[PDB]
Amino acid sequence: AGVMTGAKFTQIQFGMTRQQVLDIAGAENCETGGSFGDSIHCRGHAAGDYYAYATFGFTSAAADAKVDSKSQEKLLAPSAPTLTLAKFNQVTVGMTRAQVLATVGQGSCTTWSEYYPAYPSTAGVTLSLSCFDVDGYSSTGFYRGSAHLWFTDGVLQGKRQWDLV
Amino acid sequence: SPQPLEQIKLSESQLSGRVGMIEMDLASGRTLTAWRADERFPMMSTFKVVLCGAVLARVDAGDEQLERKIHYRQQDLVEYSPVSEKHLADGMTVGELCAAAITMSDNSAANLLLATVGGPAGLTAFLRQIGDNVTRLDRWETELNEALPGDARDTTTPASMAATLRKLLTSQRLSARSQRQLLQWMVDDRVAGPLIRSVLPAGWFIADKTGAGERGARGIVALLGPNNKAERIVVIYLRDTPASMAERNQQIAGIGAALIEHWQR
Repeated sequence: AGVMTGAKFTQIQFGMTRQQVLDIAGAENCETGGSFGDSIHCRGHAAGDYYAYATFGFTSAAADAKVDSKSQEKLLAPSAPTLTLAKFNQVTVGMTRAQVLATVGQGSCTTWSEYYPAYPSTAGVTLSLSCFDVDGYSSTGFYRGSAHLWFTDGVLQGKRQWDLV
Repeated sequence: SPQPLEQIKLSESQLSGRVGMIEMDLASGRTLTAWRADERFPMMSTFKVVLCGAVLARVDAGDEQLERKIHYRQQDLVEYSPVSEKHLADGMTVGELCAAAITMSDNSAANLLLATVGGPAGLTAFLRQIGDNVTRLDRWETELNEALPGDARDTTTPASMAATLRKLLTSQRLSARSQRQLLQWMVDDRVAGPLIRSVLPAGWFIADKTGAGERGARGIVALLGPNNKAERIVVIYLRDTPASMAERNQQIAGIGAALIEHWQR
């Protein structure tokens, strides 16, 4: 079974029911209600002063509601991180996702959150990426050089960085 | 088994690190045991108890409401923000933000709250106002966790933190209602399992807040006591060690276990 993992995160899909999510994640790893409202929040291994985790949001509180949002921290590692301060400074609001990735490096980013507020329509889709310099990613501690890049409808709306170069 | 200071010397030798500890009687404020209690240590997330103390002081003064809804933005989100990320689309109340900051160490929640008290400088001004001339916050989340050696930014001393916790939770500086709320958030801490809670005997009270940083930094501030009543404040900080998280946790829990074993010795 195990705790929440990157593999489980990838297997969980938009359009799934709460039961499908629980069956994949392992219900012993997950919680709902309280701080998390009608979302399902699932813990991975301890990291920093919290845990690696995923949070899955649903179209409503109904039993047949479907996953319309997927978020995670420290479950997914970047495939080839090459972000720098210079590259980050070249990123501009208004860029498409493809333009941003060409600027920061195609393997520099992971998906922090992705939400379809009009599911099953893609209208208003919001996407948040976490992007990393070469030794920036950490699954168990604190990042050493990262950026947050966020999009609506595939167009960059803002950017923020910590400790680049 | 070992006496508290014996255990701390063992832990420093084993970790190649530096421990700071104070145990203080809650009623009298007397220091019962201390180690490196005048050296500075990074506070990490332990500062969030002081932060919500400052927030509650504003509530008491009628300048803030726990029910006030804060609507925030993607720009506000930082590393380790499970609750605030979930609520991005709808916002969170001030009280919900304090609950997340304290019980889950939510970092964006802490930044949002910091803005309401005038930022790190504003929180440091609050500390000076309550008579703490040592503790200082200089940076926001997440840089405050860097724990660079010799860096005074975002540090406290075990003695100053214990005294400040005593002031917030038991003096006339916060209302009874606010003191109960601050303590309740600490009782409800969800991320402190591996530390003092792992060695706390049945029937004891605990309310705590933990912290983790870079470069081995780890810490806990706690109120605990037998017969399900708070009796003492315990502060334990660790800095400057290459040891793994498991080891850091085990050593803090061991120092806690020595304090508990030698509670009346």
